[PDB]
Amino acid sequence: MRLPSADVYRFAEPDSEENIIFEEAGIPIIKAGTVIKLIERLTYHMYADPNFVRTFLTTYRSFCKPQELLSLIIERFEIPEPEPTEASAELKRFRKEYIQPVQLRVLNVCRHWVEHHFYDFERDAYLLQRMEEFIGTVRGKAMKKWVESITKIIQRKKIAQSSPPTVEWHISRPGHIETFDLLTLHPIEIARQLTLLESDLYRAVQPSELVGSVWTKEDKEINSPNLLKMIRHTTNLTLWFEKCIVETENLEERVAVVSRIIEILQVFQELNNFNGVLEVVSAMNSSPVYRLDHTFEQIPSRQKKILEEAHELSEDHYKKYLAKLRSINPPCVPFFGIYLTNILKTEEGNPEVLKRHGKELINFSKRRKVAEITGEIQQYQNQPYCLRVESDIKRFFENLNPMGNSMEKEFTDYLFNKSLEIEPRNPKPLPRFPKKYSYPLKSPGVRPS
Amino acid sequence: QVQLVESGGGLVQPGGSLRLSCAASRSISSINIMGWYRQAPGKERESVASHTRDGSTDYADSVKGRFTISRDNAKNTVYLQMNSLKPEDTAVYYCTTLTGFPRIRSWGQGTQVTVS
Repeated sequence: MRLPSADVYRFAEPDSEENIIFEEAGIPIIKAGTVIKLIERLTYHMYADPNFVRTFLTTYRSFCKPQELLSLIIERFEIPEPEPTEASAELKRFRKEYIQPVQLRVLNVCRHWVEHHFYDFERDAYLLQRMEEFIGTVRGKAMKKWVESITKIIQRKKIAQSSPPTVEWHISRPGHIETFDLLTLHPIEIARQLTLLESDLYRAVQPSELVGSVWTKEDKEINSPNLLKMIRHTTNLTLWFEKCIVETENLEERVAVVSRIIEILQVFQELNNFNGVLEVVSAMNSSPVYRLDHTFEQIPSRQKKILEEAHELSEDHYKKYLAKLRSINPPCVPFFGIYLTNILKTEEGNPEVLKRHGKELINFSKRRKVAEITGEIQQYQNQPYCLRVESDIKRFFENLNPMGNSMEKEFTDYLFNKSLEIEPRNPKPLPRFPKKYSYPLKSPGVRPS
Repeated sequence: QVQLVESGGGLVQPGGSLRLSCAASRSISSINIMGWYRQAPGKERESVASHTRDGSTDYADSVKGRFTISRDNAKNTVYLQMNSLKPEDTAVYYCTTLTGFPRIRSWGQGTQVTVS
């Protein structure tokens, strides 16, 4: 059981409670460790641990930079000669029982890295250069098989049922981009195109964009671009619904706006776009909208029912929503915000490091907990809709910018005080306001052609 | 619905101050609107102050600058801090919530405030 000295090879330091802790028996579950110990167990000489490699490569950016990880696995790979007894059999055993397994597991880590987290190398061309140069130094028949599989993955990554229904149109005509609006597009097609858009945004989020609250930090535009696009779309669309409502000062027109949004909601439900469903529910519960007694008074009972049923999905910490999401059949778009809430709760209720005898250990169980949440997200990221894109409508909703250059605080105050203008507080009477729409308010309904 | 329990209130000199409190039987963080109304003798009941989850507030004109509505999530309580009280503020004050779809309004018991 020979080994190089821990002075010339850091990974040979003995396990202790001050550098690695396991969960409270064949393969242990790591709870915490120094980065050096985590990497040793990532590439352990005694066994492979795919589940640990999986969790590590999803979460490691919360405790180690990508260029740093590559440096550490190179350090891991380049094993020095073992420390000598005063006096080949023990030498040969070291190369067969230590060097070869460790170096193979390092290459497996590199393969998993490019196979499932190639975006690290798309964001950092030099990281990919270092990796290609490193695996280029590898010698031996057994390991060139792994070099070959890594190289083939990299090359492929550099390169990269039935008819959908007819697109529906209402007042706005195809190609008439300047006429597109809440009441002028067909409510079926608004819901379809937003569902296609939100399906795409949901499917693009990588689990690592969700780790370590990295989307609320300094490099967020590089580390969480797809997550940020999702969140900002949900903000812009929700605020656009509120804006369409309160900027419609005439009561009859505003009832038509709210009714139409409930029809879009109904189609979201039929499409299992729970993301869209809860965006509508959020708009209807918002400060500027929820207080509009005179508007909700005129909503027909059947639509009140649809809104009430969507709202109840959110009660009791989304109990009915979680039940409905289990029971539906694909395709769907899950409600994305609930995962962010659960992740932030996990991030806040667990420490970044654990202490043992004054030494700091990366709390890996905390990363595993977040990774389990991101795994449930992934289970829904391959469910395309049999719906045709309308490129102009898609662009209309991609470009929604209700706030303009203002910030959400001033903008929300703007919406809320507008609400007070159109429906004054309860002693005051209700003024009449001019119409703003010259086209008919009557909905075409949500039955397809 | 929501059971609402008011406290505070009573008699105070003109120019004095008083804080009403209203405790909810459920978590206020999911209650869209909490507010206070009042009915002075001879008049109809009027809204005094309201407060939404995101902190948006509105007030009767006659109390702007003097009254402040706020929430305390840890105690599931909404407050009405009333400063610079005037004899025209004498009334029964009522805690209220509006939340959910259907939009359910709940009411506290009513609390006498006398400024004389």
